[PDB]
Amino acid sequence: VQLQESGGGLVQAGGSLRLSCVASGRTFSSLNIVWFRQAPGKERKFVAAINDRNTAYAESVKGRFTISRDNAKNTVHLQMNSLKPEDTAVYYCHSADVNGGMDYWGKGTQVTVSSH
Amino acid sequence: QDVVNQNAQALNTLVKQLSSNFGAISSVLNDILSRLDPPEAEVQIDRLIT
Amino acid sequence: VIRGDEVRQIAPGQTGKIADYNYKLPDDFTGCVIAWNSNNLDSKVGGNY
Repeated sequence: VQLQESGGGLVQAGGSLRLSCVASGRTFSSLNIVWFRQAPGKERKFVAAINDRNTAYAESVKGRFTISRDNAKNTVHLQMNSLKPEDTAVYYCHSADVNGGMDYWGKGTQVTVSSH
Repeated sequence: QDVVNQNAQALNTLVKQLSSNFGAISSVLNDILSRLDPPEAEVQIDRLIT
Repeated sequence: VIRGDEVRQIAPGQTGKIADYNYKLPDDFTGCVIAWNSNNLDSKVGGNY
């Protein structure tokens, strides 16, 4: 019925984060996830999507991530590796069902990363 | 000979009527279909059909 | 919801990006197409992308 996105804490460059998009639903395995990226005040963009059989990343996160599925929980999760200070964005996650087109858009999580 | 020529001329006119536009942009069915999109190529198709 | 420049384009038999890629309509469509402005109720100052 809805999606909530929680996480996106304060970490260091090169660290690992664990962001989960738990969905209020009962067939979210069919509702494949898409991750979207928005810069702090600049134009939006996508990140990744585990559309069941295979995956698809973006140019900024090409292969650097380990996208994961939680089909037994109907939840999605993204693994963040080789994080950079230039990826300071607000990641999203969305899924649209096959039947009766509809959106379960979330809220967003900060991707603030320090540089030194 | 008049009967034979009348029949031959009738069929010749019938075949030659296939080269007429009849108000359509083209007299060729394929040229009509391949130069216009299907939704409004139907007007030209109907002109040729009539 | 679509871009404001294709409300006239979603008509049946009309070609264009949003119609031929998202909501292509049949040639024999019988029905009413209704739309109204929603800039105030949908647009976001930060960008409703």
